[PDB]
Amino acid sequence: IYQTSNFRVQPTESIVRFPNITNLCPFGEVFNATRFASVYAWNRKRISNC
Amino acid sequence: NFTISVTTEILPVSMTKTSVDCTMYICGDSTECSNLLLQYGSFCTQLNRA
Ligand SMILES: *[C@@H]1O[C@H](CO)[C@@H](O[C@@H]2O[C@H](CO)[C@@H](O)[C@H](O)[C@H]2NC(C)=O)[C@H](O)[C@H]1NC(C)=O
Ligand SMILES: *[C@@H]1O[C@H](CO)[C@@H](O)[C@H](O)[C@H]1NC(C)=O
Repeated sequence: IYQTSNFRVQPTESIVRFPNITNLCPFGEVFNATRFASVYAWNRKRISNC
Repeated sequence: NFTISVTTEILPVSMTKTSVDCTMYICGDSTECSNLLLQYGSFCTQLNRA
């Protein structure tokens, strides 16, 4: 008796599960805006649920 | 006068016939990991033989 490999069952399909929302995150104002505060006092942009 | 005293004597004779497979353990059933593991060489054949 020899042991060569393992009985491996390949997956059938590719389930994908992402939250069902379609709100675009505002990256445009973050990347480029009229004024950016300097290093001594920099801002926090909390991107949430988009 | 004499006495007869039964004495128990325990002796291990064998242990569990374990077995380890690389691609199941070394790789979390992935493909690139399999490529790298086959790149390393024939350690797995030695392990299985042992
Ligand atoms: C040898 O030893 C045995 C065990 O101690 C003796 O058998 C006992 O004898 C006494 C009386 O002589 C009894 O009251 C016990 O019930 C016996 N025990 C058993 C388990 O049989 C035996 O008599 C001794 N022999 C001699 C020649 O002294
Ligand atoms: C940043 O530039 C993009 C490029 O067109 C623009 O769509 C976006 O409105 C700009 N963001 C601003 C002006 O805050």
